[PDB]
Amino acid sequence: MREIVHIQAGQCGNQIGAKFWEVISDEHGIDPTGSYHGDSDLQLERINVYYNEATGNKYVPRAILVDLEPGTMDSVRSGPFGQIFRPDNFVFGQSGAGNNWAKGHYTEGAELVDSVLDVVRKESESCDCLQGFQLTHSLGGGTGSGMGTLLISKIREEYPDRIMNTFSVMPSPKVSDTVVEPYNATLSVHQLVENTDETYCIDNEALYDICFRTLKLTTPTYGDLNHLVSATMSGVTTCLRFPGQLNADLRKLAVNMVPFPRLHFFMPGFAPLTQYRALTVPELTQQMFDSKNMMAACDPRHGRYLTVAAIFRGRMSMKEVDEQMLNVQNKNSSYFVEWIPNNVKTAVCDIPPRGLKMSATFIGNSTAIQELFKRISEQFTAMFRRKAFLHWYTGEGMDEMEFTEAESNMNDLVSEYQQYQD
Amino acid sequence: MRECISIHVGQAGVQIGNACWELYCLEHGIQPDGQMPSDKTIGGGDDSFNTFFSETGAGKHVPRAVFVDLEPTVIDEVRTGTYRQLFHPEQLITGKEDAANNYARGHYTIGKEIIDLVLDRIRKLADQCTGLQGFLVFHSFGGGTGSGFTSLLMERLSVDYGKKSKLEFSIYPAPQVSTAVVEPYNSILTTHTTLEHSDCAFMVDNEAIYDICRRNLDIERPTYTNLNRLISQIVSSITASLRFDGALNVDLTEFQTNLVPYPRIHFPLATYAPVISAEKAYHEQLSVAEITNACFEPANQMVKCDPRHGKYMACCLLYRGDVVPKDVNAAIATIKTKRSIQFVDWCPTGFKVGINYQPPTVVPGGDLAKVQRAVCMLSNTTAIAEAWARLDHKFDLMYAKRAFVHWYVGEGMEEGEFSEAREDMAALEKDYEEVGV
Amino acid sequence: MYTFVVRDENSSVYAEVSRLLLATGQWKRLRKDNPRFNLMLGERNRLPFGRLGHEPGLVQLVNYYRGADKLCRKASLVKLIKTSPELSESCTWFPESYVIYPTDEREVFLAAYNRRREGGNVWIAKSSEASEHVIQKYLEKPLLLEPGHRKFDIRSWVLVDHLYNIYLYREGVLRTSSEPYNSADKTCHLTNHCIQKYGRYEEGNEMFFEEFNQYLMDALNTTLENSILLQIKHIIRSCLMCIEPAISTKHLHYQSFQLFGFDFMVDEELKVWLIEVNGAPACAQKLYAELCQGIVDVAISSVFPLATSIFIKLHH
Amino acid sequence: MEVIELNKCTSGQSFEVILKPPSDPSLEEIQKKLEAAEERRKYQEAELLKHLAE
Ligand SMILES: Nc1nc2c(ncn2[C@@H]2O[C@H](COP(=O)(O)OP(=O)(O)OP(=O)(O)O)[C@@H](O)[C@H]2O)c(=O)[nH]1
Ligand SMILES: Nc1ncnc2c1ncn2[C@@H]1O[C@H](COP(=O)(O)OP(=O)(O)CP(=O)(O)O)[C@@H](O)[C@H]1O
Ligand SMILES: COc1cc2c(cc1OS(N)(=O)=O)CCN(Cc1cc(Br)c(OC)c(OC)c1)C2
Ligand SMILES: Nc1nc2c(ncn2[C@@H]2O[C@H](COP(=O)(O)OP(=O)(O)O)[C@@H](O)[C@H]2O)c(=O)[nH]1
Ligand SMILES: [Ca+2]
Ligand SMILES: [Mg+2]
Ligand SMILES: [Mg+2]
Ligand SMILES: [Mg+2]
Repeated sequence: MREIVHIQAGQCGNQIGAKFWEVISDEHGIDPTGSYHGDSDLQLERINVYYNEATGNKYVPRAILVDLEPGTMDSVRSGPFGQIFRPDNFVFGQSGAGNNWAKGHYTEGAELVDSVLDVVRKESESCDCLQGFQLTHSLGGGTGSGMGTLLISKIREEYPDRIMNTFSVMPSPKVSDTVVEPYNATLSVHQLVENTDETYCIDNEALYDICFRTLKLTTPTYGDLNHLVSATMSGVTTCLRFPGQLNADLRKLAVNMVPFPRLHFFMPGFAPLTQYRALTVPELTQQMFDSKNMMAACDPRHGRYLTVAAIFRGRMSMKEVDEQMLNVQNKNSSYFVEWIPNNVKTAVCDIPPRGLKMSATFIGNSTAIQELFKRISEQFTAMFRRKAFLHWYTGEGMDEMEFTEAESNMNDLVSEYQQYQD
Repeated sequence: MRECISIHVGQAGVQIGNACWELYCLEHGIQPDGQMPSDKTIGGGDDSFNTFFSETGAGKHVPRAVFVDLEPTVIDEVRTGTYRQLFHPEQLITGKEDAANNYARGHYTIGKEIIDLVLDRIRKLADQCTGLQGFLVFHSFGGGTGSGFTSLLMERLSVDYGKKSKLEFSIYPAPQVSTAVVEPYNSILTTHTTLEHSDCAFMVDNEAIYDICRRNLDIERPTYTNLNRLISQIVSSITASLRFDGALNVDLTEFQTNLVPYPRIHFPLATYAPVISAEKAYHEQLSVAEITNACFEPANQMVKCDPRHGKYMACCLLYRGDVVPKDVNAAIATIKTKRSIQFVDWCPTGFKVGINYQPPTVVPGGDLAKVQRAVCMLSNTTAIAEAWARLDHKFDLMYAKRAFVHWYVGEGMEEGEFSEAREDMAALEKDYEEVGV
Repeated sequence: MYTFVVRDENSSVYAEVSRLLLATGQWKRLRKDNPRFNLMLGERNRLPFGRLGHEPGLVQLVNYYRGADKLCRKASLVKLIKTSPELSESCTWFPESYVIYPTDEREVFLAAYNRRREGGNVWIAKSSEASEHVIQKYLEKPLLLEPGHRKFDIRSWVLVDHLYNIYLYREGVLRTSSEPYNSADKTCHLTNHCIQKYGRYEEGNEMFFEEFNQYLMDALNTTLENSILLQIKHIIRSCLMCIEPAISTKHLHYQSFQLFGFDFMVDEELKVWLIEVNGAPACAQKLYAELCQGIVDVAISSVFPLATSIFIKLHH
Repeated sequence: MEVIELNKCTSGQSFEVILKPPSDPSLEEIQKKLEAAEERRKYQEAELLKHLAE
């Protein structure tokens, strides 16, 4: 359990994946040219987890960039760290997916998938001991949603004994591109229930609310939302990238956070929300667990936590961290399940993210996540009961029955979370 | 002269293994290069310390040990540690992919692929013995390797060395020093599979070692190094008789004869004192009576429980340092009147005592202060069943919903093994209640 | 706030303690099976002590002393007094008792009964001729309240906190009878509120302390403190200091407190006799409020603080 | 309070203090269970590959 292979598909997938590499390259002291100019050695001890080393002491990320149109991947190759990526790992087409799950999954996407698998196989074959894969994408479009899930299905067929992890962005009418987004998201969730071990649910509705109400941004942009997404992504990989007592990896994560195979959709949280006055430990814990700090638009007070994991970064008191975590558990013990003893894990890392003197990141497996699937389910049924906009999909070879199935499995998932909440 | 072989499995087993062998070399005057200037029989001998060390023609004293782990991070510390020159590469065994805190993954999936390699490395040590006693096995309950692979190794050792004794040193799981939510599952599965193959096992609860390091050593956040150097002191006093001249517990079979009347109830409770902080430039040196009295204080034992509400079956007192029998008997007579020490009516109400004149050894610059006398008590009491009930209840909470069970099934295990191992733990709990009334 | 759980719905005393704690605003009740709690109001039988004091960061307190049933079981109380050198059987305040089975003491009970039968003696048994569990001598010469020519028993409530301080409630209750004593029917022989139900002399057939102390002054020229209470305080001290090394939680990973109900018997020579020790007692209606609040003040909030006394501290 | 079996030497001594008198599976069976678990794993993997095949 050492090397991770990263993959990013579609517009959203390649934009948050780009900011992710820009952030962690900075934390490990890797410049845009792949050279190391850091001061400590903690940034080089586990660097092979995400970076390959080339002759000449250069560090090249182990990432693969995928898209059915070249618009977004051109901007990445021209960005701040565009020169850092291996040139061969750019795989893209020209037709695009038109925000249509069927095009990404069945027609346009099928032509390109084999080329992606060739690059994945090339990276995997060079791994001393491959952990698994992580994928970034949105569920409301065509490429990341439709083709992204097709890739997951194929990768599981060749590497069935490796972990599959995703960062999945949920659509919201408050930040919408097309009216068919509920269709695409319902079809992708069905796939995710079957073929991933861990999924971080990044809700665009929650990101918007945080920028508007807390950060006081009247007209938020995708750039603003991705600032929150990159902070969250850096926080939830800290324990994978730095040497610590934990020594975490993707399998131990899944083993300890997922009590039932289907219920592997996690709710992430971060604090503080982005000035020179560092926060006290009690401030971190309080903010980290507040609804205003959740990245999925669900109220944790409407459900219970199956498992929780939290990391603290900076130079702080471990005693004070323990004293504050045990405090929140024992003062909100009504929102934790009783039948999983010691289901809250805490860890500390001495390296704080750039700019902050200390921060805290939260991973939650809560039954309140059902409010998200309910939201998407109601939007789905309002259109489907009149067969509205279906011709876009029946023209790609799909039948109505396939929609009835994804909707049916989506509602089963909602009732499954309600089962374990009572 | 009869040899003993030690086996260290998983992270906990290997790290604790390093601590012990570091202390051994200090107590026997063996430098980190294997040289022993006090030994005058170069290349051989049948001395007491040769039960744990063999000798080469150049004068090196090599431990009779083997280190095993399904991943290599922890054993690489040994190969580059202060005592690297002590071991031979064939004695250290490492895999690629650990058991992911999964018993089934360590016993079935990955255990089958490496069991023969380890048995062949063990066979190489046995061949160099003329009169092998048995094995000492270190491991954890909670880890996927320490629980799953250990139980496979103990099954095979019984087959290849049917007449040899096997002792365990096991680390019982605690949330204060936690690593996985399924540690109750792995604890029950391995206790069920190892039981018929272990002659005597010493449990150490990480909650107890954690509280002692905080209370007595004034250490706010204890580390593995702190925990192990205190655990090494306990181990060194339990194995001192095998390495030094003496008459009490001079071979592995004596441990069963003096501590284990019933085969299944083979978990003696250990208690140690005094643990004094080395940060105190001076501390009153406790007497024989005082340190003996502390062996019946719950805050000093390796497994938190109330011996006042159980019955004893056997008791052994092991002293090290400036101790003479006269004082030991005075303290014993004193403790029988102050406290409640009730044996079972079918066992004698006595104590077996051993005294080693060499006082305890401490790591230079470590956390433990040098003392002039110390004692470790080994008592087989029913009160230790409290720890079985605590652990069995946590297993029942998760299993009622079948939570996490799919990770084990996916490795080839059947749900039936869960209830099978659980019913065995219910029978074990019942056997303690019959003895304790 | 502070955390407590409830595991005995039949507790009249702690039903008020759990209700008074809810009136504090600083205590909140959990589900009966939640492991993370500061205080447990646990069940009578098979309370799982072995699972207490193992939750990190939690100071856990419980309303029972493990091993305290040796004093509250009639068979084990007899054994405790006979085999305890601190009591040594020779204690002058416990009636001659013997334990039998349907080791046994059937042989030694009939031996002392022979020296007794020759002369008189009448015994009692629960769980005049011997031919017709534990057996002890029946106090054939009790103290009778006039008018009425009736017997009674005294109930005293004692509270022991985590530090093993012994607090004696200032308010007692005499559970009196209604029918004159006939040393020839068993209603005038057994003093119980349920058996009595009646209520002609006092309400509920229970006389409180201020009235009984006035009766002792006008009828006997003495006070309740000198004639009876001193002896009661001695018995309470002697019994609780005996088992202290066996149940004390002074160095244990969890802490204990427990309310006790001592039942005494007074004879016509103003001598106090201990009948039995109750581990799960009830209380009088006119005293449910004062006592239960005293518990929280001295026993609960003494470990879990917030933002004259009613007990007499029996030093030792 | 009796002491018995006092054994002295240069490294120490030992004795006993009494206060009151008193009132396996074969190699093939192992391999059998190990190979059974590997078969159940192989079965479960064949069903997934058959599911992905559809
Ligand atoms: N006292 C002590 N306990 C330890 C030590 N290392 C791990 N533990 C305990 O062991 C348990 C975890 O099992 P490990 O030994 O780390 O796991 P493993 O045997 O390596 O098996 P894997 O799951 O494959 O890693 C936890 O309960 C830890 O508290 C140690 O060095 N000293
Ligand atoms: N040796 C004795 N001499 C005089 N009276 C006795 C006696 N033994 C029992 N009694 C009477 O019997 C009554 C109840 O006896 P006992 O207390 O053993 O039953 P019990 O425990 O079920 C009710 P409680 O809980 O109030 O003690 C007492 O009120 C007492 O007056
Ligand atoms: C749900 O509980 C448990 C959770 C976990 C473990 C054990 C548990 O069980 S436990 N309490 O040890 O008994 C071990 C593996 N670990 C991985 C991890 C990844 C990340 Br990222 C983190 O950062 C947010 C983190 O937190 C700092 C931890 C999760
Ligand atoms: N948070 C975030 N969401 C995005 C971004 N770009 C697109 N989205 C969302 O993703 C969905 C559209 O999918 P998109 O990635 O554009 O389609 P694709 O290119 O076919 O994969 C809509 O719900 C958008 O709100 C982005 O940069 N950040
Ligand atoms: Ca020699
Ligand atoms: Mg788009
Ligand atoms: Mg390990
Ligand atoms: Mg009663």
